[PDB]
Amino acid sequence: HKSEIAHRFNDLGEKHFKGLVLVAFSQYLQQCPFEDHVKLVNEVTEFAKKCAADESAENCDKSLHTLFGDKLCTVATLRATYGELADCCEKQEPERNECFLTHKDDHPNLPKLKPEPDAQCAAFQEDPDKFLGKYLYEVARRHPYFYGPELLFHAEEYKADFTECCPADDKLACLIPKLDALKERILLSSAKERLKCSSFQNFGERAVKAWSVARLSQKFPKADFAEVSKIVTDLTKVHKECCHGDLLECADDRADLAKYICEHQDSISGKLKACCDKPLLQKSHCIAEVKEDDLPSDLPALAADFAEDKEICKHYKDAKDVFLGTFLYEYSRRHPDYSVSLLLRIAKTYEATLEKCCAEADPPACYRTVFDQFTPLVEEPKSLVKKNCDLFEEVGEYDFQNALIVRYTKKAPQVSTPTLVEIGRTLGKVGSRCCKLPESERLPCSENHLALALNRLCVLHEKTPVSEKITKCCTDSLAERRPCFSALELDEGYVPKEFKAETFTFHADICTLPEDEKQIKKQSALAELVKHKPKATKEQLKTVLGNFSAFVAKCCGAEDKEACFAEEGPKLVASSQLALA
Ligand SMILES: C[C@@H]1C[C@H]2[C@@H]3CCC4=CC(=O)C=C[C@]4(C)[C@@]3(F)[C@@H](O)C[C@]2(C)[C@@]1(O)C(=O)CO
Ligand SMILES: CCCCCCCCCCCCCC(=O)O
Repeated sequence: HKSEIAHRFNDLGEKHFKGLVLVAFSQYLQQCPFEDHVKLVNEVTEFAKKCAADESAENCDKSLHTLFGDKLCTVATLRATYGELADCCEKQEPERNECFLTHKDDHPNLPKLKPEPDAQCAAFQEDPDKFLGKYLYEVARRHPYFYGPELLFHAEEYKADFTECCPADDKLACLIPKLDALKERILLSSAKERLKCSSFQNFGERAVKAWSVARLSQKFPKADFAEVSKIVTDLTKVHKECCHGDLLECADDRADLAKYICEHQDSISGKLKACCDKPLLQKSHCIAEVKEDDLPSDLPALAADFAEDKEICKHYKDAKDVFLGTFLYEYSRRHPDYSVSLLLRIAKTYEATLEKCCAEADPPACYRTVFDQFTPLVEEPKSLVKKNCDLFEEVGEYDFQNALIVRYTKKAPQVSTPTLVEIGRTLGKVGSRCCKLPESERLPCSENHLALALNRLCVLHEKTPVSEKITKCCTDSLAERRPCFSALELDEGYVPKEFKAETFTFHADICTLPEDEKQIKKQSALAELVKHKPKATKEQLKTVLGNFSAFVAKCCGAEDKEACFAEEGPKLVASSQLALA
């Protein structure tokens, strides 16, 4: 109470306290060296130990924001590396942290970590605390809004992988599959949390509560409304704190919520038992990623209370938010086969009916057939997910990505090529993950992951706005975000980008790139072909990229690579224009 840092240190323990502060500094200061950050963590850990022993000691009565924010401004390489970030230090709290958070880089362009099993299993023994410590540093700086306590968990997933594989003869065959899967889990985790932080920023905590009521109601249909409301309230406060960089307060409140859920597990979900017999980080993660519980047999029809009841306006008038919260809980728990956006869309439609009906002469007659408005809202995304999986299953991942790059480049040609390539590549991998699932699990998978990919586009677009359409879709409404983007079409009055030959000129440098980086260069060229020829068919673009593809493979196989590229390049560049007419 007297000393907050004393409280956090005592509650969290040294390793996790240090760990979260290393992650904290790594997110705020993303280009600072590892060894520099290690000292800053030690200097804070040092001071926290003094306060826990004697809370009356100087500076111990200050808030963690102040104490952390003060330590950030004493960084010697602050003005040199980060520039404008040093201007924030002149401002006072709470405006100083708000200033720091804006200067977090969502796209830091950092070296793509190669999994080198010979180098790392050896480095795991050379300096182990440096190893697991550096892993936290590297993930944190590439993902400045990554869920702090969730990153500590991934570091222990990292630890366990090396201790299991390094002993074995073939270190590569064991480690690579395990590490490859972890990179996929980290990108998804980063994406999930960024949408929580984005929702706070753009739509406030009411939007974050609504989303969570829907998701946890699906996860815990056995749980009553007062439990879901309690868990949502506590969990919203947790994500608010983490998203504002208060990782220590975030981590402590998260541990309290883990304890609560597990002390009341029988009346929340039968699927939590395994989770609650685990250490804090394993327990917390297991709760967050818990599979949905079996549906209760004893639930009545919704219409009885939400269409038929004659005192619905009375319920609505006195307690607007609570009664809508009640509707979302009841609709969500029955429909785990629905996306969270679809549930929030339905709930927004219900509110809209009551605002208009309780004003009219005969309200009961008005909101009698409110459930008829939902059937078309359900069918639209069902139709979209079918067409995309039908396309994916036919043409496979790479060609599905290319089809989506063309789709989104036409929707927004003003958006930077790297941004368009990223969402096309992301949404293609969603095809791989989601389409191989049963129909009931497929819609939520696709549309939930789509929301994460659209948020990424909105985050990158917010930093550097180019389109008013994209701004409107990104800022209007979170529930209506997917519909808004789905509706986007090629601007009739779009001025084609003028032809630059250098943009479509390849060299021998491409041959030495890893396959992923090789595809990005070709997929970057595809986006540019669309920007130059926006009225070209997807089938014309598929063919021209196939020629570029064949041209690269040929010259990268040639005895004289640079000689091949010099001769063949301009010929293909010239014919490609005529082909896209
Ligand atoms: C869970 C409840 C119910 C929520 C509402 C459910 C219906 C709805 C759907 C939307 O697409 C946008 C806003 C609303 C209309 C809503 F999401 C927000 O207003 C926030 C809300 C009241 C809530 O989140 C609270 O804040 C409760 O106090
Ligand atoms: C509106 C987005 C719907 C689908 C998102 C599913 C993936 C999980 C991300 C969690 C982010 C929650 C968003 C929020 O805080 O409102």
